[PDB]
Amino acid sequence: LKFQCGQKTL
Amino acid sequence: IIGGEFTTIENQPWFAAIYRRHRGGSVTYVCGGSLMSPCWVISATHCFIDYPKKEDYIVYLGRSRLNSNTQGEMKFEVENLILHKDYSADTLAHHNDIALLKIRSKEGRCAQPSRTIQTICLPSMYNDPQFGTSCEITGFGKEASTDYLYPEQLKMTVVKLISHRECQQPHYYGSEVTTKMLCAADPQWKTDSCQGDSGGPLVCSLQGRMTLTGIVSWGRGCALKDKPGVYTRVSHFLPWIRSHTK
Ligand SMILES: C[C@H]1CCCC[C@@H]1Oc1cccc(-c2cc3cc(C(=N)N)c(F)cc3[nH]2)c1O
Repeated sequence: LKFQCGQKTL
Repeated sequence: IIGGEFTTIENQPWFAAIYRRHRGGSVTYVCGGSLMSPCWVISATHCFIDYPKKEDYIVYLGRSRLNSNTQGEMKFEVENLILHKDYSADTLAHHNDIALLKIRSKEGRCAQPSRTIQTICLPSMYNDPQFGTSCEITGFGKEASTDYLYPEQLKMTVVKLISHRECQQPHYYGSEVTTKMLCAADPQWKTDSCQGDSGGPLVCSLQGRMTLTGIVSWGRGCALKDKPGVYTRVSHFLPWIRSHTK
């Protein structure tokens, strides 16, 4: 969606 | 990376791969970097110092392999290449080894967020993890100091931050390591960063966020006993970063 620094998504 | 595991960019979605074009047709890897905001990547000045011609570098985001493509990757041109004024290298250390690259795609846009492209957080002013913290480094650098090629698959590994007192011991790096640097090593001197990982990130969790604590800068050999890897201390360069990323 939008940038959220430090968040990975698996 | 010496040791470590092979990974995919979904595990380091802020990692940027920088390459250089040559008149002749080849494109060779130069160094890694990290995405701080949609249009800026931070790396190390020593990676560009000898060839500061921005039109010749390409930056790719969302890349899991070095010379083959990954689906979802983005390619950028370097709109601005800001090297540090006061950058100095001596017989080992590189001082003020940080650089910024403003990226632009051929259509004129900056990065877009995906499951493979995310930004990493900046620490707060002079705020660092305590020594002992385990941080991870990632990159396409050498797997053995004697190799002359870089791996095709992205690697990662975990190292621990060590104190300045330990790093500045005479039989480590003495005074070559300053306050604007951080040292990180593996307790058993088994895994580490090496040539090619240069410019890439040292990520630790700070106050609940994954923060860019260091930038791979220098080290004697790779995975050598009592020879940690030295990283630029990002928390101490925040004013400089701000100055250009406003
Ligand atoms: C990656 C190259 C291509 C661009 C211009 C030189 C750049 O510089 C380098 C050239 C030769 C060696 C390195 C290098 C080794 C090396 C080793 C370590 C370590 N943890 N032991 C490190 F942290 C950074 C390092 N960087 C390095 O960063």
